[PDB]
Amino acid sequence: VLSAADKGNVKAAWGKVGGHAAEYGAEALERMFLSFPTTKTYFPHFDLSHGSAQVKGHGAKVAAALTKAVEHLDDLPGALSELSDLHAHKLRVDPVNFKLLSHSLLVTLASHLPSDFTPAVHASLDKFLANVSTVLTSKYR
Amino acid sequence: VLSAADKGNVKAAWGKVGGHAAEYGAEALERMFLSFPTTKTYFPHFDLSHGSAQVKGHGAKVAAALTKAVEHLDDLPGALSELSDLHAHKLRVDPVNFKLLSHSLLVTLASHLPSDFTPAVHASLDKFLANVSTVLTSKYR
Amino acid sequence: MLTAEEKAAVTAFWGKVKVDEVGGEALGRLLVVYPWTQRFFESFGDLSTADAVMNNPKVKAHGKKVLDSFSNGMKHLDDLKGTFAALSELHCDKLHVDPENFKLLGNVLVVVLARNFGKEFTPVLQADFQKVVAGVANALAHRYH
Amino acid sequence: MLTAEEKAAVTAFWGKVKVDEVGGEALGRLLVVYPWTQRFFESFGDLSTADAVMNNPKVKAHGKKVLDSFSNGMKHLDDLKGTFAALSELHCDKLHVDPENFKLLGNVLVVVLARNFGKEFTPVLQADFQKVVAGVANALAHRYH
Ligand code: HEM
Ligand code: HEM
Ligand code: HEM
Ligand code: HEM
Repeated sequence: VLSAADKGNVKAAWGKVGGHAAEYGAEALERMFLSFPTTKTYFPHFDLSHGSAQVKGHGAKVAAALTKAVEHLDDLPGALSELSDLHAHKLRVDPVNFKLLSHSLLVTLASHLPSDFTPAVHASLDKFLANVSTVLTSKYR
Repeated sequence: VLSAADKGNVKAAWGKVGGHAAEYGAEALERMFLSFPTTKTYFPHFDLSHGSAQVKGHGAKVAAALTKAVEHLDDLPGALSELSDLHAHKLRVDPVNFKLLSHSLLVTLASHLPSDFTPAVHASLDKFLANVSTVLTSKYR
Repeated sequence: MLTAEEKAAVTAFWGKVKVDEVGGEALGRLLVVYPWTQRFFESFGDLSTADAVMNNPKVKAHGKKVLDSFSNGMKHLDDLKGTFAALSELHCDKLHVDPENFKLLGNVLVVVLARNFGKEFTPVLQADFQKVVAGVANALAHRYH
Repeated sequence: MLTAEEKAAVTAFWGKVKVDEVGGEALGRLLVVYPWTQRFFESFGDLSTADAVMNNPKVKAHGKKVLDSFSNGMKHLDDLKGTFAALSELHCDKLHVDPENFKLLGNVLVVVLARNFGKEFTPVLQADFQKVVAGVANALAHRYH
């Protein structure tokens, strides 16, 4: 559960992300696939080569969803309903993979925003991604 | 996140528990201490010998907080705010220990309610306990 | 592992288990309680409701093979690693099962033994079985760690 | 562990690392991001705020020893199990730290490296370091599993 401070922290960080959300989305996926190659098994139809345009388009979609989540921190289950349907009912993604992606995203954000990525922002973003991951892996409709 | 089916399963199951909640609370803690003896280091001031009155008394309080929880499934963070303060701010309990007690409780319920402890009820209860655990391990005020 | 005391206790308890039934129930409960585990069995057919999973004939058949694998483990408690070496390779190299899932199945099995045996599944025996299933889970996870 | 080209890239990156700064930072963020970890360091003084934790002199000094320990690991990548055996027993038998926490600190360290090096901590480099920290985590977990 996010504090008021957590939600303020998440917004402030995503505000610093700004127009680069798509790029960071792409890089987080790239790092996930490279560091944790068993994740690539959910993407057998993807071109997963280095710099693949397909990964970049998918990273943009992943970042737009998170941008959506940040505007609805008080009702993630309502905002993410359709994505839970996809990741929990259809794809049946093991939760461990959400931890791998969440970590890849913290790595990406920390590398690009060294002055904003304070320890408290890091703490808040980790809780936020865990919360998102819980929604996306839960069957609740 | 719980579905409406999960919530009816949780309330129906804990209704079946009824006046045995205290007893089952104590037996969950006993099974936890016995099976996972590192959890005992959270309670160095207790007498933890077999059938300790202190453990039985502590089991009743744990069961009573779950009863409260069952009555507030749509707002666990509000309902359990004081217990979160104790478990996340004061005691600093590692989340692993919540998984151990949650499991001990499932083992306890399964053995006393073999007919009511169906795969569906088992699933809902597990979700419910995971959500309680998340509340009690999160610092959110 | 266990003392000779704990081995005989666990052995004698295990003799009461209806190996088939318990296997089916445990595998079924894993798929119902931790539903992402269904992805590994998507060839098994209908897994859309709890009833469908439990009554799925392939789940029941496979649950029996899982439990027979455990009963063999019960005979080799001092060398769980070697006993499970081929299954460790299979679940890692071909199946890509995350090892956290081994612990979940071991716990679900424990819950199933409790359900089926009630008070006979004593706190003491449950504790010793937690050692067995953590042992089997560690042996299956050998080819990553 | 790693190919010879990998150890080479990893060693050469590691020579860039300010162990004082990075170890203080990593231990600090462990206690801030995963606040229950503070329980194990309760004698260290005030850890009630993020600034308190990161300014805490004992946290800095201990984080530096953690990284020296890791630096030592970096020299023995084919024998992390033996290298970390004594620490494995210490964290298990004396400190009772759940082994999940070993992976969390390893990940926090990777995040700190990225924060401190930006572009230079490339995805290929980070992937190799993931293999290192997972190997250290597993070595430290050996006296349970
Ligand atoms: C932060 C958590 C995640 C978020 C926000 C997220 C978001 C998304 C979005 C927005 C889509 C596109 C849906 C569409 O096309 O409209 C998608 C699809 C998908 N996601 Fe995720 N995702 C997350 C985690 C994961 C993880 C951990 C995996 C597995 C490793 C995964 C596997 C997939 C797959 C396989 C697809 C379908 C891709 C395709 O066929 O086009 N997702 N996700
Ligand atoms: C669903 C999970 C849990 C619930 C509902 C729960 C509930 C409670 C309750 C109601 C109290 C007493 C509050 C009072 O003083 O009146 C308490 C205290 C406490 N709990 Fe928990 N708890 C849970 C998990 C855990 C776990 C996993 C541990 C550690 C292994 C733990 C350790 C403690 C300790 C050390 C106390 C203080 C005992 C004392 O001196 O009185 N709790 N908890
Ligand atoms: C104690 C833990 C486990 C044991 C003892 C076990 C045992 C076995 C055995 C004996 C087989 C038969 C392989 C053969 O005859 O070729 C098998 C196959 C398999 N296992 Fe497990 N398993 C365990 C955990 C898991 C878990 C947790 C998962 C996934 C969540 C899993 C997924 C699979 C799959 C997908 C197969 C092949 C099924 C098929 O024929 O399509 N296993 N396992
Ligand atoms: C990458 C994993 C880790 C490494 C390499 C590591 C390394 C070390 C080292 C070198 C020491 C000093 C040993 C000595 O000189 O006697 C130590 C002590 C200690 N470690 Fe760790 N550690 C790790 C993970 C953790 C985690 C995750 C925790 C707790 C969450 C932890 C808790 C402690 C504590 C409480 C001490 C004693 C500190 C004191 O004197 O107060 N360690 N560790």
